[PDB]
Amino acid sequence: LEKPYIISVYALIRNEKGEFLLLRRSENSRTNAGKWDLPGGKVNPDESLKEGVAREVWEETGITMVPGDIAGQVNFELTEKKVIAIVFDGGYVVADVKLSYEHIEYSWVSLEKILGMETLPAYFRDFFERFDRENKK
Amino acid sequence: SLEKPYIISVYALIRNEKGEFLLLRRSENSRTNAGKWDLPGGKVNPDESLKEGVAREVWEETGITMVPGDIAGQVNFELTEKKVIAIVFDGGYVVADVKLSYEHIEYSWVSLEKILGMETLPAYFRDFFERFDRENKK
Repeated sequence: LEKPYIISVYALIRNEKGEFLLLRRSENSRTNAGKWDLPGGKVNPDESLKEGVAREVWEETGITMVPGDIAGQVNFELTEKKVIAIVFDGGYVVADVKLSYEHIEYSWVSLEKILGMETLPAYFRDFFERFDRENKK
Repeated sequence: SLEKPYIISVYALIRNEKGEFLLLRRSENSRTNAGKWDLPGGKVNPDESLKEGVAREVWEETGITMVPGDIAGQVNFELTEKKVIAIVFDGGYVVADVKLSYEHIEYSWVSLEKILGMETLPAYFRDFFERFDRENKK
Protein backbone atom coordinates (compact mmCIF):
# COMPACT_ATOMS: atom_id res chain seq x y z
CA LEU A 1 0.00 0.00 0.00
CA GLU A 2 1.11 3.53 -0.83
CA LYS A 3 -0.15 4.81 2.55
CA PRO A 4 -0.57 2.65 5.71
CA TYR A 5 -3.78 2.23 7.70
CA ILE A 6 -3.93 2.72 11.46
CA ILE A 7 -6.69 1.94 13.96
CA SER A 8 -7.94 4.67 16.32
CA VAL A 9 -10.69 4.80 18.92
CA TYR A 10 -12.88 7.70 20.05
CA ALA A 11 -15.42 8.12 22.87
CA LEU A 12 -18.79 9.86 23.00
CA ILE A 13 -18.96 11.23 26.50
CA ARG A 14 -22.01 13.27 27.49
CA ASN A 15 -22.99 15.55 30.37
CA GLU A 16 -26.36 15.76 32.13
CA LYS A 17 -27.63 18.09 29.37
CA GLY A 18 -26.74 15.45 26.74
CA GLU A 19 -23.96 17.63 25.33
CA PHE A 20 -20.91 15.82 23.93
CA LEU A 21 -17.35 16.40 25.13
CA LEU A 22 -15.08 17.88 22.47
CA LEU A 23 -11.40 18.78 22.87
CA ARG A 24 -9.32 21.26 20.83
CA ARG A 25 -5.94 19.89 19.77
CA SER A 26 -2.65 21.62 20.66
CA GLU A 27 -0.76 23.68 18.06
CA ASN A 28 2.27 21.38 18.49
CA SER A 29 0.36 18.34 17.17
CA ARG A 30 1.64 16.63 14.03
CA THR A 31 -1.93 16.07 12.71
CA ASN A 32 -4.93 18.45 12.78
CA ALA A 33 -3.09 20.92 15.00
CA GLY A 34 -5.46 23.41 16.62
CA LYS A 35 -8.66 21.62 15.52
CA TRP A 36 -11.63 20.26 17.56
CA ASP A 37 -11.61 16.47 18.16
CA LEU A 38 -13.28 13.74 20.23
CA PRO A 39 -11.41 12.12 23.14
CA GLY A 40 -9.46 9.12 21.83
CA GLY A 41 -6.47 8.27 19.65
CA LYS A 42 -4.35 5.47 18.23
CA VAL A 43 -4.73 1.87 19.50
CA ASN A 44 -1.48 0.33 20.79
CA PRO A 45 0.27 -2.81 19.60
CA ASP A 46 -1.45 -5.68 21.54
CA GLU A 47 -4.33 -3.91 23.30
CA SER A 48 -8.07 -4.44 22.81
CA LEU A 49 -10.15 -1.54 21.43
CA LYS A 50 -12.02 -1.08 24.77
CA GLU A 51 -8.69 -1.01 26.68
CA GLY A 52 -7.40 1.60 24.23
CA VAL A 53 -10.40 3.87 24.48
CA ALA A 54 -10.41 3.85 28.33
CA ARG A 55 -6.65 4.55 28.32
CA GLU A 56 -6.98 7.43 25.84
CA VAL A 57 -9.93 8.98 27.66
CA TRP A 58 -8.14 8.87 31.03
CA GLU A 59 -4.86 10.32 29.70
CA GLU A 60 -6.61 13.12 27.80
CA THR A 61 -9.38 14.11 30.22
CA GLY A 62 -8.83 12.49 33.66
CA ILE A 63 -12.17 10.65 33.23
CA THR A 64 -12.30 7.01 34.33
CA MET A 65 -14.85 5.32 32.16
CA VAL A 66 -15.98 1.84 31.30
CA PRO A 67 -16.66 1.81 27.52
CA GLY A 68 -20.20 0.90 26.49
CA ASP A 69 -21.43 -0.32 23.14
CA ILE A 70 -19.92 0.71 19.82
CA ALA A 71 -21.54 3.88 18.44
CA GLY A 72 -20.17 3.66 14.93
CA GLN A 73 -17.18 4.11 12.68
CA VAL A 74 -15.32 7.05 11.15
CA ASN A 75 -12.65 6.74 8.44
CA PHE A 76 -10.41 9.51 7.17
CA GLU A 77 -7.23 10.12 5.29
CA LEU A 78 -4.30 12.12 6.65
CA THR A 79 -1.15 12.98 4.78
CA GLU A 80 0.97 10.14 6.30
CA LYS A 81 -1.71 7.50 7.04
CA LYS A 82 -5.37 6.49 6.68
CA VAL A 83 -7.33 6.21 9.89
CA ILE A 84 -10.03 3.62 10.63
CA ALA A 85 -11.65 4.80 13.84
CA ILE A 86 -14.16 3.00 16.02
CA VAL A 87 -16.41 5.19 18.18
CA PHE A 88 -17.62 3.97 21.61
CA ASP A 89 -20.47 5.25 23.76
CA GLY A 90 -18.99 6.40 27.04
CA GLY A 91 -22.39 7.21 28.56
CA TYR A 92 -23.08 10.13 30.91
CA VAL A 93 -20.66 11.75 33.35
CA VAL A 94 -20.35 14.45 36.00
CA ALA A 95 -16.65 15.23 35.71
CA ASP A 96 -14.35 18.21 35.74
CA VAL A 97 -12.22 17.65 32.62
CA LYS A 98 -8.45 17.83 33.21
CA LEU A 99 -6.41 18.24 30.01
CA SER A 100 -2.95 17.09 28.94
CA TYR A 101 -0.32 18.56 26.57
CA GLU A 102 -2.36 17.11 23.68
CA HIS A 103 -5.23 19.61 24.01
CA ILE A 104 -5.67 23.33 24.78
CA GLU A 105 -9.35 23.55 25.66
CA TYR A 106 -12.58 21.59 25.96
CA SER A 107 -16.24 22.24 25.39
CA TRP A 108 -19.48 20.40 26.02
CA VAL A 109 -21.43 20.75 22.77
CA SER A 110 -25.03 19.91 21.76
CA LEU A 111 -25.71 17.85 18.65
CA GLU A 112 -27.30 20.80 16.78
CA LYS A 113 -24.30 23.03 17.50
CA ILE A 114 -22.00 20.21 16.28
CA LEU A 115 -23.85 19.89 12.97
CA GLY A 116 -23.37 23.62 12.62
CA MET A 117 -19.73 23.99 13.59
CA GLU A 118 -17.07 24.15 10.87
CA THR A 119 -13.84 23.72 12.83
CA LEU A 120 -14.97 20.24 13.80
CA PRO A 121 -13.58 18.24 10.86
CA ALA A 122 -15.98 17.01 8.16
CA TYR A 123 -15.62 13.32 8.98
CA PHE A 124 -16.72 14.00 12.59
CA ARG A 125 -19.68 16.13 11.43
CA ASP A 126 -20.69 13.28 9.07
CA PHE A 127 -20.35 10.78 11.92
CA PHE A 128 -22.67 12.82 14.16
CA GLU A 129 -25.25 13.09 11.38
CA ARG A 130 -25.18 9.29 10.97
CA PHE A 131 -25.26 8.68 14.76
CA ASP A 132 -28.32 10.91 15.16
CA ARG A 133 -30.12 9.11 12.34
CA GLU A 134 -29.36 5.65 13.72
CA ASN A 135 -30.66 6.86 17.08
CA LYS A 136 -34.04 8.27 16.08
CA LYS A 137 -35.06 6.55 12.85
CA SER B 1 -21.72 44.96 14.98
CA LEU B 2 -20.60 43.44 11.67
CA GLU B 3 -23.30 41.36 9.97
CA LYS B 4 -20.65 38.90 8.81
CA PRO B 5 -17.34 38.20 10.64
CA TYR B 6 -13.87 38.42 9.06
CA ILE B 7 -11.35 35.58 9.34
CA ILE B 8 -7.66 35.45 8.40
CA SER B 9 -6.40 32.70 6.10
CA VAL B 10 -3.02 31.92 4.58
CA TYR B 11 -2.08 30.33 1.21
CA ALA B 12 1.21 29.08 -0.28
CA LEU B 13 2.58 29.41 -3.81
CA ILE B 14 4.59 26.23 -4.21
CA ARG B 15 6.38 25.50 -7.50
CA ASN B 16 8.00 22.42 -9.01
CA GLU B 17 11.25 22.17 -11.02
CA LYS B 18 9.35 23.49 -14.06
CA GLY B 19 7.89 26.51 -12.18
CA GLU B 20 4.30 25.20 -12.32
CA PHE B 21 2.13 25.94 -9.24
CA LEU B 22 0.62 23.38 -6.89
CA LEU B 23 -3.18 23.40 -6.91
CA LEU B 24 -5.43 21.09 -4.88
CA ARG B 25 -9.06 20.14 -5.48
CA ARG B 26 -11.27 20.32 -2.39
CA SER B 27 -13.29 17.32 -1.14
CA GLU B 28 -17.08 17.16 -1.66
CA ASN B 29 -17.80 17.06 2.09
CA SER B 30 -16.22 20.50 2.70
CA ARG B 31 -18.56 23.07 4.26
CA THR B 32 -17.16 25.85 2.00
CA ASN B 33 -16.23 25.62 -1.74
CA ALA B 34 -16.80 21.85 -1.89
CA GLY B 35 -15.24 20.27 -5.00
CA LYS B 36 -13.39 23.37 -6.27
CA TRP B 37 -9.65 23.95 -7.03
CA ASP B 38 -7.68 25.82 -4.29
CA LEU B 39 -4.14 26.72 -3.18
CA PRO B 40 -2.56 24.93 -0.21
CA GLY B 41 -3.47 26.85 2.95
CA GLY B 42 -6.38 27.66 5.21
CA LYS B 43 -7.50 29.43 8.37
CA VAL B 44 -4.93 30.84 10.84
CA ASN B 45 -5.43 29.43 14.38
CA PRO B 46 -5.99 31.40 17.59
CA ASP B 47 -2.61 32.77 18.84
CA GLU B 48 -0.70 31.61 15.74
CA SER B 49 1.71 33.68 13.58
CA LEU B 50 0.99 33.85 9.80
CA LYS B 51 4.22 32.03 8.82
CA GLU B 52 3.60 29.29 11.43
CA GLY B 53 0.08 28.97 10.03
CA VAL B 54 1.08 28.58 6.42
CA ALA B 55 3.80 25.97 7.17
CA ARG B 56 1.29 24.00 9.34
CA GLU B 57 -1.41 24.11 6.63
CA VAL B 58 1.00 23.13 3.86
CA TRP B 59 2.35 20.17 5.87
CA GLU B 60 -1.10 18.86 6.83
CA GLU B 61 -2.53 19.20 3.33
CA THR B 62 0.38 18.02 1.19
CA GLY B 63 3.16 16.43 3.31
CA ILE B 64 5.52 19.25 2.25
CA THR B 65 7.81 20.78 4.85
CA MET B 66 8.26 24.41 3.85
CA VAL B 67 9.84 27.47 5.43
CA PRO B 68 7.71 30.34 4.07
CA GLY B 69 9.54 32.98 2.05
CA ASP B 70 8.33 36.47 1.27
CA ILE B 71 4.69 37.57 1.10
CA ALA B 72 3.42 37.24 -2.50
CA GLY B 73 0.25 39.29 -1.98
CA GLN B 74 -3.32 39.31 -0.71
CA VAL B 75 -6.65 37.81 -1.72
CA ASN B 76 -9.99 38.78 -0.12
CA PHE B 77 -13.34 37.05 -0.74
CA GLU B 78 -16.78 36.72 0.76
CA LEU B 79 -18.39 33.41 1.70
CA THR B 80 -21.91 32.87 2.94
CA GLU B 81 -20.97 32.86 6.64
CA LYS B 82 -17.70 34.85 6.78
CA LYS B 83 -15.40 37.20 4.83
CA VAL B 84 -11.91 35.91 4.23
CA ILE B 85 -8.77 38.05 4.27
CA ALA B 86 -6.01 35.81 2.97
CA ILE B 87 -2.26 36.39 2.82
CA VAL B 88 -0.34 34.51 0.12
CA PHE B 89 3.23 33.38 0.82
CA ASP B 90 5.88 32.35 -1.64
CA GLY B 91 6.91 28.78 -0.86
CA GLY B 92 9.65 28.65 -3.49
CA TYR B 93 10.57 25.62 -5.61
CA VAL B 94 10.30 22.04 -4.31
CA VAL B 95 10.83 18.46 -5.36
CA ALA B 96 8.07 16.59 -3.54
CA ASP B 97 5.60 13.77 -4.01
CA VAL B 98 2.38 15.42 -2.82
CA LYS B 99 0.46 13.39 -0.26
CA LEU B 100 -3.15 14.45 0.35
CA SER B 101 -5.50 14.46 3.32
CA TYR B 102 -9.31 14.15 3.71
CA GLU B 103 -9.50 17.85 2.73
CA HIS B 104 -8.57 17.29 -0.92
CA ILE B 105 -9.23 14.69 -3.64
CA GLU B 106 -6.57 15.49 -6.22
CA TYR B 107 -3.68 17.78 -7.04
CA SER B 108 -2.06 19.24 -10.11
CA TRP B 109 1.06 21.21 -10.98
CA VAL B 110 -0.31 23.98 -13.22
CA SER B 111 1.57 26.68 -15.20
CA LEU B 112 0.59 30.35 -14.91
CA GLU B 113 -0.60 30.36 -18.54
CA LYS B 114 -3.08 27.53 -17.88
CA ILE B 115 -4.14 29.19 -14.60
CA LEU B 116 -4.98 32.31 -16.67
CA GLY B 117 -7.02 30.03 -18.97
CA MET B 118 -8.61 27.72 -16.39
CA GLU B 119 -12.26 27.85 -15.26
CA THR B 120 -12.56 25.79 -12.06
CA LEU B 121 -10.08 27.97 -10.14
CA PRO B 122 -12.29 30.56 -8.32
CA ALA B 123 -12.38 34.12 -9.63
CA TYR B 124 -10.52 35.62 -6.67
CA PHE B 125 -7.56 33.26 -7.21
CA ARG B 126 -7.61 33.94 -10.98
CA ASP B 127 -7.44 37.68 -10.16
CA PHE B 128 -4.62 37.06 -7.67
CA PHE B 129 -2.50 35.27 -10.28
CA GLU B 130 -3.19 38.01 -12.84
CA ARG B 131 -1.97 40.60 -10.31
CA PHE B 132 1.01 38.44 -9.18
CA ASP B 133 2.09 38.03 -12.84
CA ARG B 134 2.10 41.79 -13.47
CA GLU B 135 3.98 42.55 -10.23
CA ASN B 136 6.74 40.09 -11.21
CA LYS B 137 7.21 40.58 -14.97
CA LYS B 138 5.82 44.09 -15.64
